[PDB]
Amino acid sequence: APIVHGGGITEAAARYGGRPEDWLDLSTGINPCPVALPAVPERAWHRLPDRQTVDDARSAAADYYRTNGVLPLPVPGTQSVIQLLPRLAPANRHVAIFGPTYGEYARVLEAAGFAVDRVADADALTAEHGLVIVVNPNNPTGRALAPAELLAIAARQKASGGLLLVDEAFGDLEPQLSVAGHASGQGNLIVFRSFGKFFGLAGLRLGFVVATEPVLASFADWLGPWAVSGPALTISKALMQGDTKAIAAGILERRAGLDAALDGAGLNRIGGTGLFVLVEHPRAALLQERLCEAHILTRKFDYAPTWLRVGLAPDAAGDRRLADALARMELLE
Amino acid sequence: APIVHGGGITEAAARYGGRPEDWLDLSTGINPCPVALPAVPERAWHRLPDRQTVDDARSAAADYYRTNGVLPLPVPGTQSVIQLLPRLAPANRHVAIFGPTYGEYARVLEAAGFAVDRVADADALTAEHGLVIVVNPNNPTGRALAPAELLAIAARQKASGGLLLVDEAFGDLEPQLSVAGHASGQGNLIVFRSFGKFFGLAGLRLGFVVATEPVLASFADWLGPWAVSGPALTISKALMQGDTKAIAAGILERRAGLDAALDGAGLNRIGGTGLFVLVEHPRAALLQERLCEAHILTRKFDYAPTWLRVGLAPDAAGDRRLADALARMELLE
Ligand SMILES: Cc1ncc(COP(=O)(O)O)c(CNC[C@@H](C)OP(=O)(O)O)c1O
Ligand SMILES: Cc1ncc(COP(=O)(O)O)c(CNC[C@@H](C)OP(=O)(O)O)c1O
Ligand SMILES: [Cl-]
Ligand SMILES: [Cl-]
Ligand SMILES: [Cl-]
Ligand SMILES: [Cl-]
Ligand SMILES: [Cl-]
Ligand SMILES: [Cl-]
Ligand code: NA
Repeated sequence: APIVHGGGITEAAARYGGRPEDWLDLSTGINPCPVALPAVPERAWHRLPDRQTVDDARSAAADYYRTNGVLPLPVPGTQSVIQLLPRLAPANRHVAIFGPTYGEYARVLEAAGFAVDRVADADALTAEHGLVIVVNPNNPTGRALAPAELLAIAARQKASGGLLLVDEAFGDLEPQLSVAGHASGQGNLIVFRSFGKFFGLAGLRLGFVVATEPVLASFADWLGPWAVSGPALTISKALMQGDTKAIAAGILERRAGLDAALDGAGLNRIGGTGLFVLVEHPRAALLQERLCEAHILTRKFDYAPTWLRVGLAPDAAGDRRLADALARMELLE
Repeated sequence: APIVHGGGITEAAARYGGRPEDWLDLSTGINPCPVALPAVPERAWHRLPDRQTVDDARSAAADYYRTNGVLPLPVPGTQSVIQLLPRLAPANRHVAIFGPTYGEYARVLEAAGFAVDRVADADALTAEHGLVIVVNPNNPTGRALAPAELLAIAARQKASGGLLLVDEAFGDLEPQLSVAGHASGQGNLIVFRSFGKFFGLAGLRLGFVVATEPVLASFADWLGPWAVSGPALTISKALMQGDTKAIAAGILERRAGLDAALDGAGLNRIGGTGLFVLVEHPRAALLQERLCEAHILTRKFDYAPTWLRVGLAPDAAGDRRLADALARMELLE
């Protein structure tokens, strides 16, 4: 069975009742206040995506991610290039994953016959690891390695022909943590960027890969022609060239609202990012179920029974709705 | 180097001059008159695509393709599941492709180490062929096998555990040719459907797979979560439930316009579908180049130097623009 990711409002409503639009979905890390849609000309809807449409999105992404001249490859969601890591990871070597983290990396790689080593820090890394994977900042804990630590990991693995993959899906709010500007100088470094979370348009399937040209050419060939939609490439070019400072500011305001609601309910926050909070509670799974009975979806983890990941609400009313559900919740037994 | 597919207006304009919007693109088989966009609610843009959004598109596609109860799997363009045929095609067996045809099948499968046999009819098919691929009606010749011939091919290959793939990307105009209703009864039959060509929204990346549940479950796992965008699934549900009779009627009117322009220019039409024409001319490659100098893009083929595939123009003015370019063209030497 596939991983039960956040966002499962359809399945939650079927089990707990209510209309999907009446649920408060706090089970993802998506910006709850989507940016206004830019114009998408009819040409972008009608035609197979043109090289010019691709190139403009790549140029905007290079400026936006500060890639020091590397033109990022647009991909139809970073999930699509996660599915392709078996073709890149050095054959007959282990993969080390800084965890616990987003589950698709281990799922995809183990399904392809790779041996996956769960690690918590760099001192566990060896020459047996053909690929090292860091989600930075981490999903779901928010742990952030400094760029210098990431580059030291890369340099150490490079000696044995190992690669370092840094998934910066949740890194837009802290661009000073990014190593997306180091692809050419490091040589063995790959960076995934995700478009949906920060901009709040996760209905679009769009990410970007920053890497050396031989690696980008490989991903491009594996994905095949017309991999990313015309509308997605049009929208990302416009939004990345707009005022992203105001996007970050709005997110931090909603994060302050979530902090106040969770702290005021007596919950213990142990980590997170601008876009979600990790709560630790001895009955986290029962909290998740009781919140579902209030038609509020949050994210629980089968590997961490005391963990609850709570995303941002869209406004102060939603903050208050969360707080009231916690305050009026029935016995946790 | 990747195949030079039709649609390369960016590259054509850079070589031959002109602004891309001033070119007449007759190098694809896309409906030149895109349907009006249905409403796409903000929810569909904002959220990761929900199971309910997927299921509604699958139900609409089952009705639209007349799949006899099979719910088609939405995929982000049929190119995405072509890239995945190596995982489905029986290992250590040959693949037979009815050709000459769309080039990505042989490109993908040979890159994966499969032996590909080009065939022209069923009498060349043997038990050595683990997979047989028919594009029906064919791109670029328009050749159409009858459903009974396709099912006879399927039944014959089934005896040796062989599969039959029918790509009906260009089949919407002739639904009576489709075998999309035979997945359950045939058992070894897979059908690809493409959304962009008939509806004229090729900026969206959307197709559908009709097959038995074990095969659909395999494709779904290989593609991973959230493979198809929210907007694409919203738009296809609405358009498939609308008046598609009027879409077909408009296409045939533009096809009549193209026929008149090509016949009146003295060109020999040797095949096609409602959405494109195959012309045979002893200097086809030079015709393509001269049309480019008039900023009209058509499709030539490196394997067939006397073939020229011409797509529909958007209106009668474009028909006349094509005719005038042929009439005023300089020496073909
Ligand atoms: C770290 C990370 N990397 C990549 C992706 C893929 O995003 P995209 O394909 O849109 O670029 C996700 C999505 N994570 C989505 C989230 C709902 O899943 P969980 O509840 O399992 O954490 C992610 O969390
Ligand atoms: C027969 C066939 N099957 C599948 C596809 C893929 O379409 P989609 O991914 O949108 O479902 C195409 C696209 N063919 C597009 C065309 C421009 O390519 P050529 O000039 O090489 O024929 C096709 O012609
Ligand atoms: Cl109810
Ligand atoms: Cl998320
Ligand atoms: Cl830069
Ligand atoms: Cl010019
Ligand atoms: Cl086409
Ligand atoms: Cl039916
Ligand atoms: Na889209």
